[PDB]
Amino acid sequence: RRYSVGYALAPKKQASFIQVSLVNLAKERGIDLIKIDTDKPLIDQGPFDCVLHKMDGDDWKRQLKEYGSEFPQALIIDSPEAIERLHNRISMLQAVGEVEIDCENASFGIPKQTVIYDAKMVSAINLENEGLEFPVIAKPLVADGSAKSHKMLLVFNKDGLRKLKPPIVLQEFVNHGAVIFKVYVVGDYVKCVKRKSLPDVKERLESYLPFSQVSNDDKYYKLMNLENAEYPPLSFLTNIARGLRRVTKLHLFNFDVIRDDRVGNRYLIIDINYFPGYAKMPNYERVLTDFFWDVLNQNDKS
Ligand SMILES: Nc1ncnc2c1ncn2[C@@H]1O[C@H](COP(=O)(O)OP(=O)(O)O)[C@@H](O)[C@H]1O
Ligand SMILES: [Mg+2]
Ligand SMILES: [Mg+2]
Ligand SMILES: [Mg+2]
Repeated sequence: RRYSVGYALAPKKQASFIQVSLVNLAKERGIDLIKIDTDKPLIDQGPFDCVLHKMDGDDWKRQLKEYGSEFPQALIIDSPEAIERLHNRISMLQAVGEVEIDCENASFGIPKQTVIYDAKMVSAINLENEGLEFPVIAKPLVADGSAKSHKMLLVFNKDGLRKLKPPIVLQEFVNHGAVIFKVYVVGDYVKCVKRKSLPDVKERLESYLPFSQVSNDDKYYKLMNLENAEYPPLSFLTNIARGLRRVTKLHLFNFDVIRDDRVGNRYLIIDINYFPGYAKMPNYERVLTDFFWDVLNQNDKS
């Protein structure tokens, strides 16, 4: 009894994750959540049973390695190399190809994509020999959480390629009924929620369309409902989530799923993010508290 969890998170992540309910509920289960001062060497604090973190930069990486060398039995959530795979959008999706699950009901994968590094490479673009076709979507290569990294481009024809801002991933746009399925994972716990997405390109006035996250009224529109969109099968979502947990080596992540409406039963993972916002997930205090108990009780048992 009485495990300690040191946490190193940005101030806005502390405000949303470290709530009173979470602190107090973990404390009665015996989990002591302790704030890491990142302005002081990690190795000079604690020691902690577990280090939970979401910090950028090589020096934090240096400090984790330093810390884990002196306390090789402390659990690190999560491994910095595992987190780091999610920072380049090519390497981000590589784990999907390693997930092996029995599910002949439906297939899964990632959309076709190619990388455009600079201006010269835009000029050399040939979608055809890559098996790409227009409707493509250009995504910044680096997923660093900056505003820039979310600024995206829909390209409808040859012109509009001129609006690419490399380094970019060039990815086929998949008609998916205008709804993403965001799957949240905490260890073996799996929750899914629908969210609005881009409309289908009905195979207009522009050869490109930039869009982001912030993408008023007075212009008439009826907001489409997502009720009638079918969820992917529950068994498939949770088996893929737990396969991904095992391949990425990440305990806390979400991934975005779209259904490829061209086929019926093909699902594509288009995004995987480390340690997303959990504070409005129902019951998140008990789910996160039980997760810490489970992983600390597993690790303490070894
Ligand atoms: N291959 C694709 N086909 C169709 N829509 C896509 C595709 N990739 C991304 N999108 C749309 O763009 C949005 C952002 O893409 P995503 O890869 O999730 O970026 P971010 O990391 O900024 O969330 C998605 O929520 C989805 O609506
Ligand atoms: Mg400090
Ligand atoms: Mg996303
Ligand atoms: Mg993302």
